[PDB]
Amino acid sequence: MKGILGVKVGMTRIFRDDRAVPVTVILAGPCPVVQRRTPEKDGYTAVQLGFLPQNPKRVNRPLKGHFAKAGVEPVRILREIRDFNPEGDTVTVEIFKPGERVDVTGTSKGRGFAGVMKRWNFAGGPDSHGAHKIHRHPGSIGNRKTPGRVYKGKKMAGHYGAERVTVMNLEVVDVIPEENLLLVKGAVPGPNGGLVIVRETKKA
Amino acid sequence: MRHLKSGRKLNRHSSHRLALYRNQAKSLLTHGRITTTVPKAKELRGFVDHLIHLAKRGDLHARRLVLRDLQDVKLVRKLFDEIAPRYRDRQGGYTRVLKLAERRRGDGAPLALVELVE
Amino acid sequence: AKHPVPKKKTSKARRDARRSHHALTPPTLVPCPECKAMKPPHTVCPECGYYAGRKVLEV
Amino acid sequence: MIQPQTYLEVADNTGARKIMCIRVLKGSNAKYATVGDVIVASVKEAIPRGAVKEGDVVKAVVVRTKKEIKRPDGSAIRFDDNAAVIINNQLEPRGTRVFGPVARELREKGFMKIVSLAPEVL
Amino acid sequence: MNRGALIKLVESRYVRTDLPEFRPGDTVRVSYKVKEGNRTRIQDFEGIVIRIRRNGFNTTFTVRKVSYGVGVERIFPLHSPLIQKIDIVQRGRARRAKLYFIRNLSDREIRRKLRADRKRIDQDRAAERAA
Amino acid sequence: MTHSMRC
RNA sequence: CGUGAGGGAAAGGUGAAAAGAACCCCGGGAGGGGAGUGAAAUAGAGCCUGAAACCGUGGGCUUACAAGCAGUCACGGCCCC
RNA sequence: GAAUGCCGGCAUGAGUAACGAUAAAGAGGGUGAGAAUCCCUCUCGCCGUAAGCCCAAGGGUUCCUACGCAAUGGUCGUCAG
RNA sequence: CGAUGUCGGCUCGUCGCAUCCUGGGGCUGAAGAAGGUCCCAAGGGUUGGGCUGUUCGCCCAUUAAAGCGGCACGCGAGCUGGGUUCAGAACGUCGUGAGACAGUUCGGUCUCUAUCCGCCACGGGCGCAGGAGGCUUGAGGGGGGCUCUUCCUAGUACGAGAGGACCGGAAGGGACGCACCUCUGGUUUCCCAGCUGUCCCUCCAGGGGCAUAAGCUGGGUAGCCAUGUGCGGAAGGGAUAACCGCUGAAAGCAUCUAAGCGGGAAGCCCGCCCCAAGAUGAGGCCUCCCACGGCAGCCGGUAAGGACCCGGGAAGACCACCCGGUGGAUGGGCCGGGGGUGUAAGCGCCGCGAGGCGUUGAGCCGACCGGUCCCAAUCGUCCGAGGUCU
Ligand SMILES: [Mg+2]
Ligand SMILES: [Mg+2]
Ligand SMILES: [Mg+2]
Ligand SMILES: [Mg+2]
Ligand SMILES: [Mg+2]
Ligand SMILES: [Mg+2]
Ligand SMILES: [Mg+2]
Ligand SMILES: [Mg+2]
Ligand SMILES: [Mg+2]
Ligand SMILES: [Mg+2]
Ligand SMILES: [Mg+2]
Ligand SMILES: [Mg+2]
Ligand SMILES: [Mg+2]
Ligand SMILES: [Mg+2]
Ligand SMILES: [Mg+2]
Ligand SMILES: [Mg+2]
Ligand SMILES: [Mg+2]
Ligand SMILES: [Mg+2]
Ligand SMILES: [Mg+2]
Ligand SMILES: [Mg+2]
Ligand SMILES: [Mg+2]
Ligand SMILES: [Mg+2]
Ligand SMILES: [Mg+2]
Ligand SMILES: [Mg+2]
Ligand SMILES: [Mg+2]
Ligand SMILES: [Mg+2]
Ligand SMILES: [Mg+2]
Ligand SMILES: [Mg+2]
Ligand SMILES: [Mg+2]
Ligand SMILES: [Mg+2]
Ligand SMILES: [Mg+2]
Ligand SMILES: [Mg+2]
Ligand SMILES: [Mg+2]
Ligand SMILES: [Mg+2]
Ligand SMILES: [Mg+2]
Ligand SMILES: [Mg+2]
Ligand SMILES: [Mg+2]
Ligand SMILES: [Mg+2]
Ligand SMILES: [Mg+2]
Ligand SMILES: [Mg+2]
Ligand SMILES: [Mg+2]
Ligand SMILES: [Mg+2]
Ligand SMILES: [Mg+2]
Ligand SMILES: [Mg+2]
Ligand SMILES: [Mg+2]
Ligand SMILES: [Mg+2]
Ligand SMILES: [Mg+2]
Ligand SMILES: [Mg+2]
Ligand SMILES: [Mg+2]
Ligand SMILES: [Mg+2]
Ligand SMILES: [Mg+2]
Ligand SMILES: [Mg+2]
Ligand SMILES: [Mg+2]
Ligand SMILES: [Mg+2]
Ligand SMILES: [Mg+2]
Ligand SMILES: [Mg+2]
Ligand SMILES: [Mg+2]
Ligand SMILES: [Mg+2]
Ligand SMILES: [Mg+2]
Ligand SMILES: [Mg+2]
Ligand SMILES: [Mg+2]
Ligand SMILES: [Mg+2]
Ligand SMILES: [Mg+2]
Ligand SMILES: [Mg+2]
Ligand SMILES: [Mg+2]
Ligand SMILES: [Mg+2]
Ligand SMILES: [Mg+2]
Ligand SMILES: [Mg+2]
Ligand SMILES: [Mg+2]
Ligand SMILES: [Mg+2]
Ligand SMILES: [Mg+2]
Ligand SMILES: [Mg+2]
Ligand SMILES: [Mg+2]
Ligand SMILES: [Mg+2]
Ligand SMILES: [Mg+2]
Ligand SMILES: [Mg+2]
Ligand SMILES: [Mg+2]
Ligand SMILES: [Mg+2]
Ligand SMILES: [Mg+2]
Ligand SMILES: [Mg+2]
Ligand SMILES: [Mg+2]
Ligand SMILES: [Mg+2]
Ligand SMILES: [Mg+2]
Ligand SMILES: [Mg+2]
Ligand SMILES: [Mg+2]
Ligand SMILES: [Mg+2]
Ligand SMILES: [Mg+2]
Ligand SMILES: [Mg+2]
Ligand SMILES: [Mg+2]
Ligand SMILES: [Mg+2]
Ligand SMILES: [Mg+2]
Ligand SMILES: [Mg+2]
Ligand SMILES: [Mg+2]
Ligand SMILES: [Mg+2]
Ligand SMILES: [Mg+2]
Ligand SMILES: [Mg+2]
Ligand SMILES: [Mg+2]
Ligand SMILES: [Mg+2]
Ligand SMILES: [Mg+2]
Ligand SMILES: [Mg+2]
Ligand SMILES: [Mg+2]
Ligand SMILES: [Mg+2]
Ligand SMILES: [Mg+2]
Ligand SMILES: [Mg+2]
Ligand SMILES: [Mg+2]
Ligand SMILES: [Mg+2]
Ligand SMILES: [Mg+2]
Ligand SMILES: [Mg+2]
Ligand SMILES: [Mg+2]
Ligand SMILES: [Mg+2]
Ligand SMILES: [Mg+2]
Ligand SMILES: [Mg+2]
Ligand SMILES: [Mg+2]
Ligand SMILES: [Mg+2]
Ligand SMILES: [Mg+2]
Ligand SMILES: [Mg+2]
Ligand SMILES: [Mg+2]
Ligand SMILES: [Mg+2]
Ligand SMILES: [Mg+2]
Ligand SMILES: [Mg+2]
Ligand SMILES: [Mg+2]
Ligand SMILES: [Mg+2]
Ligand SMILES: [Mg+2]
Ligand SMILES: [Mg+2]
Ligand SMILES: [Mg+2]
Ligand SMILES: [Mg+2]
Ligand SMILES: [Mg+2]
Ligand SMILES: [Mg+2]
Ligand SMILES: [Mg+2]
Ligand SMILES: [Mg+2]
Ligand SMILES: [Mg+2]
Ligand SMILES: [Mg+2]
Ligand SMILES: [Mg+2]
Ligand SMILES: [Mg+2]
Ligand SMILES: [Mg+2]
Ligand SMILES: [Mg+2]
Ligand SMILES: [Mg+2]
Ligand SMILES: [Mg+2]
Ligand SMILES: [Mg+2]
Ligand SMILES: [Mg+2]
Ligand SMILES: [Mg+2]
Ligand SMILES: [Mg+2]
Ligand SMILES: [Mg+2]
Ligand SMILES: [Mg+2]
Ligand SMILES: [Mg+2]
Ligand SMILES: [Mg+2]
Ligand SMILES: [Mg+2]
Ligand SMILES: [Mg+2]
Ligand SMILES: [Mg+2]
Ligand SMILES: [Mg+2]
Ligand SMILES: [Mg+2]
Ligand SMILES: [Mg+2]
Ligand SMILES: [Mg+2]
Ligand SMILES: [Mg+2]
Ligand SMILES: [Mg+2]
Ligand SMILES: [Mg+2]
Ligand SMILES: [Mg+2]
Ligand SMILES: [Mg+2]
Ligand SMILES: [Mg+2]
Ligand SMILES: [Mg+2]
Ligand SMILES: [Mg+2]
Ligand SMILES: [Mg+2]
Ligand SMILES: [Mg+2]
Ligand SMILES: [Mg+2]
Ligand SMILES: [Mg+2]
Ligand SMILES: [Mg+2]
Ligand SMILES: [Mg+2]
Ligand SMILES: [Mg+2]
Ligand SMILES: [Mg+2]
Ligand SMILES: [Mg+2]
Ligand SMILES: [Mg+2]
Ligand SMILES: [Mg+2]
Ligand SMILES: [Mg+2]
Ligand SMILES: [Mg+2]
Ligand SMILES: [Mg+2]
Ligand SMILES: [Mg+2]
Ligand SMILES: [Mg+2]
Ligand SMILES: [Mg+2]
Ligand SMILES: [Mg+2]
Ligand SMILES: [Mg+2]
Ligand SMILES: [Mg+2]
Ligand SMILES: [Mg+2]
Ligand SMILES: [Mg+2]
Ligand SMILES: [Mg+2]
Ligand SMILES: [Mg+2]
Ligand SMILES: [Mg+2]
Ligand SMILES: [Mg+2]
Ligand SMILES: [Mg+2]
Ligand SMILES: [Mg+2]
Ligand SMILES: [Mg+2]
Ligand SMILES: [Mg+2]
Ligand SMILES: [Mg+2]
Ligand SMILES: [Mg+2]
Ligand SMILES: [Mg+2]
Ligand SMILES: [Mg+2]
Ligand SMILES: [Mg+2]
Ligand SMILES: [Mg+2]
Ligand SMILES: [Mg+2]
Ligand SMILES: [Mg+2]
Ligand SMILES: [Mg+2]
Ligand SMILES: [Mg+2]
Ligand SMILES: [Mg+2]
Ligand SMILES: [Mg+2]
Ligand SMILES: [Mg+2]
Ligand SMILES: [Mg+2]
Ligand SMILES: [Mg+2]
Ligand SMILES: [Mg+2]
Ligand SMILES: [Mg+2]
Ligand SMILES: [Mg+2]
Ligand SMILES: [Mg+2]
Ligand SMILES: [Mg+2]
Ligand SMILES: [Mg+2]
Ligand SMILES: [Mg+2]
Ligand SMILES: [Mg+2]
Ligand SMILES: [Mg+2]
Ligand SMILES: [Mg+2]
Ligand SMILES: [Mg+2]
Ligand SMILES: [Mg+2]
Ligand SMILES: [Mg+2]
Ligand SMILES: [Mg+2]
Ligand SMILES: [Mg+2]
Ligand SMILES: [Mg+2]
Ligand SMILES: [Mg+2]
Ligand SMILES: [Mg+2]
Ligand SMILES: [Mg+2]
Ligand SMILES: [Mg+2]
Ligand SMILES: [Mg+2]
Ligand SMILES: [Mg+2]
Ligand SMILES: [Mg+2]
Ligand SMILES: [Mg+2]
Ligand SMILES: [Mg+2]
Ligand SMILES: [Mg+2]
Ligand SMILES: [Mg+2]
Ligand SMILES: [Mg+2]
Ligand SMILES: [Mg+2]
Ligand SMILES: [Mg+2]
Ligand SMILES: [Mg+2]
Ligand SMILES: [Mg+2]
Ligand SMILES: [Mg+2]
Ligand SMILES: [Mg+2]
Ligand SMILES: [Mg+2]
Ligand SMILES: [Mg+2]
Ligand SMILES: [Mg+2]
Ligand SMILES: [Mg+2]
Ligand SMILES: [Mg+2]
Ligand SMILES: [Mg+2]
Ligand SMILES: [Mg+2]
Ligand SMILES: [Mg+2]
Ligand SMILES: [Mg+2]
Ligand SMILES: [Mg+2]
Ligand SMILES: [Mg+2]
Ligand SMILES: [Mg+2]
Ligand SMILES: [Mg+2]
Ligand SMILES: [Mg+2]
Ligand SMILES: [Mg+2]
Ligand SMILES: [Mg+2]
Ligand SMILES: [Mg+2]
Ligand SMILES: [Mg+2]
Ligand SMILES: [Mg+2]
Ligand SMILES: [Mg+2]
Ligand SMILES: [Mg+2]
Ligand SMILES: [Mg+2]
Ligand SMILES: [Mg+2]
Ligand SMILES: [Mg+2]
Ligand SMILES: [Mg+2]
Ligand SMILES: [Mg+2]
Ligand SMILES: [Mg+2]
Ligand SMILES: [Mg+2]
Ligand SMILES: [Mg+2]
Ligand SMILES: [Mg+2]
Ligand SMILES: [Mg+2]
Ligand SMILES: [Mg+2]
Ligand SMILES: [Mg+2]
Ligand SMILES: [Mg+2]
Ligand SMILES: [Mg+2]
Ligand SMILES: [Mg+2]
Ligand SMILES: [Mg+2]
Ligand SMILES: [Mg+2]
Ligand SMILES: [Mg+2]
Ligand SMILES: [Mg+2]
Ligand SMILES: [Mg+2]
Ligand SMILES: [Zn+2]
Repeated sequence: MKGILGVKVGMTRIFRDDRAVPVTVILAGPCPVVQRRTPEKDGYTAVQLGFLPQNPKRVNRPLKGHFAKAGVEPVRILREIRDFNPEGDTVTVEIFKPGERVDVTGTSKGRGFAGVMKRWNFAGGPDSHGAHKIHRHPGSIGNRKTPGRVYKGKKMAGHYGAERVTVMNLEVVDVIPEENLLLVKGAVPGPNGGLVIVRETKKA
Repeated sequence: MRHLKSGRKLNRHSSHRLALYRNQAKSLLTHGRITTTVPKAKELRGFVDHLIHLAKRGDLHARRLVLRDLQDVKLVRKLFDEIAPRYRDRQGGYTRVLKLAERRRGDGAPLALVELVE
Repeated sequence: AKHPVPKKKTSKARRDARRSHHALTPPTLVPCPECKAMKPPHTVCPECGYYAGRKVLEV
Repeated sequence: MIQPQTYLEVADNTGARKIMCIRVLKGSNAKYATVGDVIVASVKEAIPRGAVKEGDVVKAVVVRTKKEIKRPDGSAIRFDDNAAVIINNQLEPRGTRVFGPVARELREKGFMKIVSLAPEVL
Repeated sequence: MNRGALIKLVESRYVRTDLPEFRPGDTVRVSYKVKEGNRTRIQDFEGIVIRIRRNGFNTTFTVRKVSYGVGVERIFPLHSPLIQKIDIVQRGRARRAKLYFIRNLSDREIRRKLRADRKRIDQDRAAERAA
Repeated sequence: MTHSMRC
């Protein structure tokens, strides 16, 4: 169980065996090891990784001390990969080989306050035939006096996206260690520039 | 959503917003400094900077392009003869926007000055 | 629609509970380094017309 | 992208010239047929004394579509019409000629006889 | 980081420079590698370029021809490795970048609208005169 | 209008 | 109010006496603070008395794990006499 | 203490809906205690078988000028029917 | 009855199981395949049309299947209004008549503002014994849960033949779900061009307004998108249901049971994805500040830190969140590139002229990828611990 912190660059397609393969390009490494959660100290196993250097004259004293105890320069981000104990002190793209399958976690693009048709694929109303100001409305939200209420988890309008999403079992199309590049076939959550996490797959 | 869209709307339709920019342009280039609302000011910088830059180039094409917006030959001649030579060695930033301390009384509007630079 | 309407008059307690979020915040003000007057930051001093060390505006 | 109500030209010499899809024969509830899919259709226009007449409920296989179809090599192909060839329950064409080009996808779907009778496979 | 460069750096392994320049309105032959049953052959497709949509490595172009009574539009990736070669058959001169309107023209209506581009014909005849 | 015609 | 026939309101009280507040102050004014009058000025003209709903300011006790026709019975804590 | 009672006063809903044609505004100067809203200038937009002009009904000083801004004006007001 | 709106549809679900399909079984007048019947099973699924206001039903074409019922015949402060259910009119019929008919026919006003509960989202407050900045554990919730076809096994087992498997293996679909924009396909209110009428600048040339809130037309980046792309349902472990056992008395035999032990479902628990310590039972780890000054308290100055303000943001209704604030590339400008448009103006030449040709893939040029301190994030202000009791 291995992971790395990353950055979604953008999409393209490459050509492999006379097939066009859409890819998302991710800048993964290098991720220095900042803290090691152990069963003795913390109750579980995990590495705290770091990612992207930060202006040392921009990192407050509580974080300065934390980096110091590891002997690492200030990084912009800390994230834990759970159940990962890499041998070295720096995780790079070369933990992945082409052909391996990975799960990728990013923050979806935010639709803001979203209607029931965009958020939940509701059917809306008719656009003619007498329909009266309900073309995008959800219709009924319940029954009558029994139960006289609205279910919890009811699908309604509200904020949509800008949430944690994991897409699973993406094929690794290439590793370019000279540039810390990881090509993964298909779509990855979030905008270009967004932070993402690449873990070995959990599908068998 | 508005993801990566450039340009304020200023609650004007397409032709009203262009004329607003053109009129502000004429006024600023006429007096060298104007007061508007902060949002209008900030939008004015780009519009006027582009006309000043074309006036730095100073060819007939530039003059005719600027006239599409400014319309007033006397004012363009001023822009080409008096305004633009001030900026021959300045690479952008031909205008500055400074925010004013006090809001308009009738609608609380925050005001700013927009001026051509030295 | 069928003209929704308040079922009960709001109590003095509930009306004022609703207004627990209405207090004004005081203006953010800083001393002007030229004339020492209190003015909003990042605005031209309305008292001596200075900003960024130099005089910009007649006051 | 053929569905019920879609009209299709008939790219064969069965006698039918226009047919109207009434079913996409691809599972319980497929929305659309593309090239290589079989539909059920009624014959809306025939020429006199051909094999099939107006009013017949026939099977056909879509051979051309106006919606472009995408291919693994990253390319696509689009035709000016929607056209099908009428078959029996053995994928075999009920006429003896195929008119106009047909998509190469038919070969992979086992409509070989149609591929050979076609004047061009694109 | 420069995200644009990193993508261009990914695509660089697949960018082609062997193919000739052409424009909408040019009549072009795309010798294209095709698979069929067991063997893979070369199938020429020749027609009018009606569209070039540009996105660097991701640019594609659309070629239109009439085959046995039916119009056929074929979209190609300009940097595909299945394109063996592209031969300019004829230079035509369009007044616009997208030629969708020729879908609605008779054959002589098209010949009148995309007249031969004598200027670029001469540019092509002048070139090839190498030694 | 008037009333719902419960007739 | 109604074309019209016709319908048809609300609205009383400074003080014994105007002695109805010169003049100064803040304010464009309104209004107020002083001065002055008066036995009395929360009798100052928006004037006798000035209830209640209703609104506000200050203080005592109390309240952010809690289930309520809002009280009552009991005990404890704090504040006051 | 109740009569969907009567007259009046004051609450709630609520700082909520709305502020009355989507023809449209911008800036400079002036006046003033105060100016998006008044005056002047330039730019812009709208009507133009009218959103221009002249009669008749009806209305009855709304006209012109000076001085005003408590209220009236759906905001403001130095402007105004 | 000082009103509990009444059919059907649409939308949106949710539940029961007497189960339509999918999974597991027993019996069979079960050879195989296919069925019949009963048992277990509600996880998921349960199509598109023709007719009728219809519910229902019949029909068409499919399907694994086209289930049955409850939720005020679920859902009109969510929509419809065909029907029914006022006032008009007419037919049949009844009545001398006025009129009458769950008989028919054509028509016929369905009310901007949500106070409380509930629901979807998002904050503010205080709390979690010192106060902070980070990183987390996961109690407990939620999402998901479908299925078909072909091929191999094997034309084998079975069967006179027709036909045709179990088990095990492989490939490819349909619908659904989540995310995404490289491709395909949309949009792209001013990014480019072309065009008419009119008025104007400045006469020509060149332009500007208006013709919509783009005058019209041909195109169109980024973004947002599906028709496009990737990925998901699992696998696996555990405990079971019906059912099938092993061993085994009571009852010398027998018995799945009384002691004990196996096997066994798309279902149950865990596993996957998401939320989550207001989990007041307020958890854990890493780091930072620290015993300041005056009568569990007290009020002042600080600390680590935080907020205010400002430049912004694929974050966003406000709020929040995230990035930056001159030791700076945050926005604006400028420059380079991408991209769109498709060869500007001016001049030169050809034509009588409309035009044409050349300069020239020119000119213009939103958002995209970068660079550059030219312009603006100046200057600062305010909160903020001294840690209760055995
Ligand atoms: Mg490869
Ligand atoms: Mg952070
Ligand atoms: Mg993240
Ligand atoms: Mg996001
Ligand atoms: Mg998206
Ligand atoms: Mg909606
Ligand atoms: Mg959606
Ligand atoms: Mg949708
Ligand atoms: Mg959605
Ligand atoms: Mg719909
Ligand atoms: Mg629908
Ligand atoms: Mg719709
Ligand atoms: Mg509509
Ligand atoms: Mg209606
Ligand atoms: Mg209506
Ligand atoms: Mg409505
Ligand atoms: Mg409508
Ligand atoms: Mg609704
Ligand atoms: Mg009800
Ligand atoms: Mg109801
Ligand atoms: Mg209930
Ligand atoms: Mg959010
Ligand atoms: Mg797979
Ligand atoms: Mg790199
Ligand atoms: Mg992301
Ligand atoms: Mg939206
Ligand atoms: Mg958004
Ligand atoms: Mg929008
Ligand atoms: Mg931007
Ligand atoms: Mg614009
Ligand atoms: Mg608006
Ligand atoms: Mg508006
Ligand atoms: Mg407006
Ligand atoms: Mg507004
Ligand atoms: Mg217009
Ligand atoms: Mg101004
Ligand atoms: Mg303004
Ligand atoms: Mg010149
Ligand atoms: Mg321009
Ligand atoms: Mg400022
Ligand atoms: Mg301000
Ligand atoms: Mg004012
Ligand atoms: Mg006002
Ligand atoms: Mg209603
Ligand atoms: Mg309604
Ligand atoms: Mg309505
Ligand atoms: Mg209402
Ligand atoms: Mg009530
Ligand atoms: Mg109320
Ligand atoms: Mg009350
Ligand atoms: Mg009270
Ligand atoms: Mg109160
Ligand atoms: Mg309240
Ligand atoms: Mg409020
Ligand atoms: Mg306050
Ligand atoms: Mg044909
Ligand atoms: Mg034919
Ligand atoms: Mg016939
Ligand atoms: Mg017929
Ligand atoms: Mg046939
Ligand atoms: Mg052939
Ligand atoms: Mg890119
Ligand atoms: Mg042709
Ligand atoms: Mg021509
Ligand atoms: Mg030429
Ligand atoms: Mg009257
Ligand atoms: Mg009357
Ligand atoms: Mg009268
Ligand atoms: Mg009367
Ligand atoms: Mg009276
Ligand atoms: Mg009195
Ligand atoms: Mg008296
Ligand atoms: Mg007396
Ligand atoms: Mg005096
Ligand atoms: Mg005085
Ligand atoms: Mg004074
Ligand atoms: Mg004074
Ligand atoms: Mg005055
Ligand atoms: Mg006074
Ligand atoms: Mg006073
Ligand atoms: Mg006084
Ligand atoms: Mg006295
Ligand atoms: Mg007094
Ligand atoms: Mg008294
Ligand atoms: Mg008294
Ligand atoms: Mg008395
Ligand atoms: Mg009194
Ligand atoms: Mg009183
Ligand atoms: Mg009193
Ligand atoms: Mg009182
Ligand atoms: Mg008070
Ligand atoms: Mg109080
Ligand atoms: Mg108090
Ligand atoms: Mg509790
Ligand atoms: Mg408590
Ligand atoms: Mg309680
Ligand atoms: Mg309590
Ligand atoms: Mg009581
Ligand atoms: Mg009690
Ligand atoms: Mg007791
Ligand atoms: Mg009584
Ligand atoms: Mg009443
Ligand atoms: Mg009464
Ligand atoms: Mg009463
Ligand atoms: Mg009354
Ligand atoms: Mg009354
Ligand atoms: Mg009274
Ligand atoms: Mg009253
Ligand atoms: Mg009353
Ligand atoms: Mg009142
Ligand atoms: Mg009250
Ligand atoms: Mg009130
Ligand atoms: Mg109120
Ligand atoms: Mg408000
Ligand atoms: Mg409200
Ligand atoms: Mg509101
Ligand atoms: Mg209202
Ligand atoms: Mg109104
Ligand atoms: Mg409003
Ligand atoms: Mg209008
Ligand atoms: Mg208006
Ligand atoms: Mg309109
Ligand atoms: Mg008009
Ligand atoms: Mg202006
Ligand atoms: Mg203005
Ligand atoms: Mg003005
Ligand atoms: Mg001046
Ligand atoms: Mg004003
Ligand atoms: Mg004023
Ligand atoms: Mg002004
Ligand atoms: Mg106005
Ligand atoms: Mg004026
Ligand atoms: Mg001007
Ligand atoms: Mg005229
Ligand atoms: Mg009058
Ligand atoms: Mg008068
Ligand atoms: Mg007034
Ligand atoms: Mg006034
Ligand atoms: Mg006033
Ligand atoms: Mg007065
Ligand atoms: Mg008024
Ligand atoms: Mg007023
Ligand atoms: Mg009014
Ligand atoms: Mg005045
Ligand atoms: Mg007048
Ligand atoms: Mg009733
Ligand atoms: Mg009532
Ligand atoms: Mg009632
Ligand atoms: Mg009622
Ligand atoms: Mg009611
Ligand atoms: Mg519908
Ligand atoms: Mg149901
Ligand atoms: Mg059962
Ligand atoms: Mg079954
Ligand atoms: Mg079964
Ligand atoms: Mg059975
Ligand atoms: Mg048998
Ligand atoms: Mg069998
Ligand atoms: Mg049974
Ligand atoms: Mg089930
Ligand atoms: Mg079911
Ligand atoms: Mg029909
Ligand atoms: Mg129907
Ligand atoms: Mg029916
Ligand atoms: Mg029926
Ligand atoms: Mg069946
Ligand atoms: Mg079956
Ligand atoms: Mg059906
Ligand atoms: Mg039912
Ligand atoms: Mg049902
Ligand atoms: Mg019931
Ligand atoms: Mg019933
Ligand atoms: Mg019914
Ligand atoms: Mg019934
Ligand atoms: Mg119902
Ligand atoms: Mg209902
Ligand atoms: Mg209704
Ligand atoms: Mg209904
Ligand atoms: Mg209801
Ligand atoms: Mg209701
Ligand atoms: Mg209701
Ligand atoms: Mg009706
Ligand atoms: Mg009927
Ligand atoms: Mg009636
Ligand atoms: Mg009769
Ligand atoms: Mg009789
Ligand atoms: Mg009779
Ligand atoms: Mg009747
Ligand atoms: Mg009836
Ligand atoms: Mg009846
Ligand atoms: Mg009957
Ligand atoms: Mg009827
Ligand atoms: Mg009838
Ligand atoms: Mg009817
Ligand atoms: Mg009608
Ligand atoms: Mg009707
Ligand atoms: Mg309404
Ligand atoms: Mg509410
Ligand atoms: Mg509503
Ligand atoms: Mg309630
Ligand atoms: Mg409520
Ligand atoms: Mg609530
Ligand atoms: Mg909170
Ligand atoms: Mg703590
Ligand atoms: Mg923290
Ligand atoms: Mg966790
Ligand atoms: Mg859990
Ligand atoms: Mg809980
Ligand atoms: Mg669960
Ligand atoms: Mg399942
Ligand atoms: Mg075999
Ligand atoms: Mg065998
Ligand atoms: Mg056989
Ligand atoms: Mg199998
Ligand atoms: Mg589902
Ligand atoms: Mg998701
Ligand atoms: Mg989705
Ligand atoms: Mg996307
Ligand atoms: Mg793109
Ligand atoms: Mg696209
Ligand atoms: Mg496209
Ligand atoms: Mg433009
Ligand atoms: Mg024109
Ligand atoms: Mg002139
Ligand atoms: Mg001209
Ligand atoms: Mg020209
Ligand atoms: Mg005009
Ligand atoms: Mg006009
Ligand atoms: Mg139109
Ligand atoms: Mg207009
Ligand atoms: Mg235009
Ligand atoms: Mg367009
Ligand atoms: Mg387009
Ligand atoms: Mg685009
Ligand atoms: Mg694009
Ligand atoms: Mg795009
Ligand atoms: Mg999108
Ligand atoms: Mg799709
Ligand atoms: Mg799938
Ligand atoms: Mg035994
Ligand atoms: Mg025994
Ligand atoms: Mg036992
Ligand atoms: Mg067992
Ligand atoms: Mg087991
Ligand atoms: Mg499964
Ligand atoms: Mg979490
Ligand atoms: Mg906590
Ligand atoms: Mg946590
Ligand atoms: Mg506790
Ligand atoms: Mg507690
Ligand atoms: Mg508990
Ligand atoms: Mg505790
Ligand atoms: Mg904690
Ligand atoms: Mg722990
Ligand atoms: Mg915000
Ligand atoms: Mg913002
Ligand atoms: Mg905001
Ligand atoms: Mg704020
Ligand atoms: Mg924070
Ligand atoms: Mg970040
Ligand atoms: Mg910051
Ligand atoms: Mg900073
Ligand atoms: Mg600073
Ligand atoms: Mg920058
Ligand atoms: Mg940077
Ligand atoms: Mg920049
Ligand atoms: Mg900006
Ligand atoms: Mg370029
Ligand atoms: Mg280009
Ligand atoms: Mg040219
Ligand atoms: Mg030229
Ligand atoms: Mg020319
Ligand atoms: Mg000549
Ligand atoms: Mg030409
Ligand atoms: Mg270019
Ligand atoms: Mg430019
Ligand atoms: Mg630009
Ligand atoms: Mg460029
Ligand atoms: Mg992109
Ligand atoms: Mg530098
Ligand atoms: Mg300062
Ligand atoms: Zn100052």
